[PDB]
Amino acid sequence: ENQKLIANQFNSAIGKIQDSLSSTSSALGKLQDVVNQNAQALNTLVKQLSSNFGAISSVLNDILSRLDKVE
Amino acid sequence: ENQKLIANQFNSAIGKIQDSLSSTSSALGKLQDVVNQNAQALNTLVKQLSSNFGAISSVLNDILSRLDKVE
Amino acid sequence: ENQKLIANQFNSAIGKIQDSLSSTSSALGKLQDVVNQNAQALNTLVKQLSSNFGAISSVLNDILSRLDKVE
Amino acid sequence: VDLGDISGINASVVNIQKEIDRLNEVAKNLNESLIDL
Amino acid sequence: VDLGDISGINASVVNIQKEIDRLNEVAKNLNESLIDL
Amino acid sequence: VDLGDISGINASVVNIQKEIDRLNEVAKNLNESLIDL
Repeated sequence: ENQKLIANQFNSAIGKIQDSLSSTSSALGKLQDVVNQNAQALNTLVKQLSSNFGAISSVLNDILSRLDKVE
Repeated sequence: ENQKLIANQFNSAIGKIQDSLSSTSSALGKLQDVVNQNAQALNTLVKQLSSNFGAISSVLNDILSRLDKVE
Repeated sequence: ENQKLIANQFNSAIGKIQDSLSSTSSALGKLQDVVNQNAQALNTLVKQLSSNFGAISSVLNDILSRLDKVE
Repeated sequence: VDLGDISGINASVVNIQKEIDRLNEVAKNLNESLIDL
Repeated sequence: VDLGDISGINASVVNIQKEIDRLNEVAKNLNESLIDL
Repeated sequence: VDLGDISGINASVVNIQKEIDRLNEVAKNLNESLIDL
């Protein structure tokens, strides 16, 4: 009787720990997906910002150049 | 006697696994809070950068326009 | 015999839960490292962007100033 | 001058609140699996 | 004018797929530790 | 021209080192809960 109680409680605990492990795996997978998406987003932003400040630098250089030509 | 040993060891293990599950829940909550804050931060930065490069584009357009008026 | 079965199954389950806890600790450590690196990256980007738009504001101000001097 | 458009750059959010709630629920329910001989 | 260079700013990626796979593997293998008297 | 101020945009950091340390501590202490008949 006590053995059946120990076995039932252990099976219940193993079921609950399986649920907890599945929940932890799902949470870690979602966090991985989101962190990787934000990493790709920051990298894309950094790249396109590099390009955009490059364009701004070029146009400001042309402005300053003809500018200088003016006076 | 062996049943009491099994029961005590199982209760100790369940207590330690409860501590581990609480620690995992706290860690996942903190990671969620921080990842969401950084997501909102990147989104705010992207929005205000869009506005700021819009302003820069407008002022460079006005500069190039009057510029062109000069010569 | 049933006690030895309960003990063996419990030892196996505790070993597997130890493996799962080590995996969760490793995953949380890696996620912490990556989230902190991306936080430092976003902060560095925000700082250097502040400096860069400061420079752009200064040069556009000088342009508009001499510009105004022109006409 | 037409600067590059960055308005599409977006960062997702994570919603693992269900899983954190399940973890705390299991950490609370494991007291119903303790052995009382 | 020489604007600041930001090309070095990079964001790492995380690869915890091994650990998620191990967690699911253990959640599946724990059925081999159930007690059948 | 007054460009928008972005200096307030800040990204928090996470400090779950206590929880990772507790997880490893429990993974080490669970050897004290093994059954030795």
